[PDB]
Amino acid sequence: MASKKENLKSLFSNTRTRVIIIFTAALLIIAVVIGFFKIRGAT
Amino acid sequence: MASKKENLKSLFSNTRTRVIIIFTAALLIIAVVIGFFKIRGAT
Amino acid sequence: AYYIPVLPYMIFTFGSFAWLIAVIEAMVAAPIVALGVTHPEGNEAFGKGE
Amino acid sequence: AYYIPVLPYMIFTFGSFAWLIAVIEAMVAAPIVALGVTHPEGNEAFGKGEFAIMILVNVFLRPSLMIIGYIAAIALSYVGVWILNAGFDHAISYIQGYTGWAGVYAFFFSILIYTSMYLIIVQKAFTLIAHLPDKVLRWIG
Amino acid sequence: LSFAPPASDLSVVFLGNLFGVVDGVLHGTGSQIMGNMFGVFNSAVLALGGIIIMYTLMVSTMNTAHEGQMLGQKWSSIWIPLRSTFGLALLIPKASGYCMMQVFFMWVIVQGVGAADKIWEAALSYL
Amino acid sequence: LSFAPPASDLSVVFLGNLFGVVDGVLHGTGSQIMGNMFGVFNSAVLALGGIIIMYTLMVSTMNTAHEGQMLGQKWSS
Repeated sequence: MASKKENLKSLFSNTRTRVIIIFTAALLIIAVVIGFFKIRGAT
Repeated sequence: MASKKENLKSLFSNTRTRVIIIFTAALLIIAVVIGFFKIRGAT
Repeated sequence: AYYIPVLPYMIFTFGSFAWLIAVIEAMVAAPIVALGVTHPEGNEAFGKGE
Repeated sequence: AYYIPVLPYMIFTFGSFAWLIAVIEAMVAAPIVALGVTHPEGNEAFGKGEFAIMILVNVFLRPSLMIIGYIAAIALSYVGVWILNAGFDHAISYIQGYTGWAGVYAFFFSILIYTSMYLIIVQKAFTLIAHLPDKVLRWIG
Repeated sequence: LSFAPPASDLSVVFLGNLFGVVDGVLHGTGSQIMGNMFGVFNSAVLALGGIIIMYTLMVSTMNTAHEGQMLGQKWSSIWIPLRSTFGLALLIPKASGYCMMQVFFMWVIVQGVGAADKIWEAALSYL
Repeated sequence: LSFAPPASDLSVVFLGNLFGVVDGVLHGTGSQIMGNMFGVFNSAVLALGGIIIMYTLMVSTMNTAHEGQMLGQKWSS
């Protein structure tokens, strides 16, 4: 019927929600990556 | 509405509520037993 | 003849240093509020910008 | 020559003591929070989670922000004495009738102000060491 | 990412000099009155907390009896067992006299110490 | 007239003397310890805030999974 897994599949099935979520995740990961590079360079 | 004793009896009679309640009471009694043992041993 | 002519100078310097501490505090605060852009909480379009 | 070179050490040691007292306070608070975990109130995984998060972030950000204030006040002391040097010579000019003894003691008084300002000046910047953290906690919550 | 503070730092040295031994976060040994004092405090607060959960159980069942609904509505009955067992586990003092979340808080303390060490190290390296 | 403090003012002189150089608003350099200072602070706050955004992200997804809507309600798409 309806559960958390079905909700996750429904959110990932929609193309527009999927692409915006993936883009925001990409920005987040590149943010943490540049932060890691800066911190490593500091030390 | 019915008396509180009827509601208490109905809550106890349900098997799954009964098992969670007895299990949690067991955890509580074990916790207080451990606390009592520690405060007696430390002194 | 001595304390009165110079006291306002002291008070103004201490006030301007309160201002300097405040601007340093705001400079330290800026990253937090710029970080608050992500959260859409509230009716405001700035997130947590009060 | 004596109080100024050591005053940062005094203020930083007292700030670190405040930090240590905060560590003791949070260490004492931790069993209260884990007791709050076992509340039958609601279904949240934190219970009274405002306390836990607030105290945790406080003690976590206290040392970094103390270092923040330390370096900030190190930078502030020089700009402060430079403010003082820029302002003093003209602020005292008309005070320097002012003949004879009045001229002599005047010099005294101006000196009695100069270092006096100095003694306040850096000190205020160093209260900035204890000013950043708590006020920062007012921002997050 | 994350950082353990350098070995030679005096902050964690004095931290463990005060608190004695904390399992898995520090290896130094000091005045151990702290450890067993906090352990006995944990046991006492555990006993009073058990009394308090018993009282909260009475008031919760009294409130639910006012509704007359089965399974209760003020609490989700599937979360209660895991919540209770996790909270009880986090209040169990070990042989050293500390609970799990005391170790958690000490870990947060040393992590903040390491972050401050990063900031100070960057400042001094620039200097 | 436009808000433009004069050239000879020492307010901005000491401000830039303290904060080093900020691109486009101040000209001149001083003790640039504040520079790397704010840079490393920005990096650390960026990393911690990123962790916070992922945390609140799974909170929002768990909240919207209970309701059944898309990307929550307060959070838009």
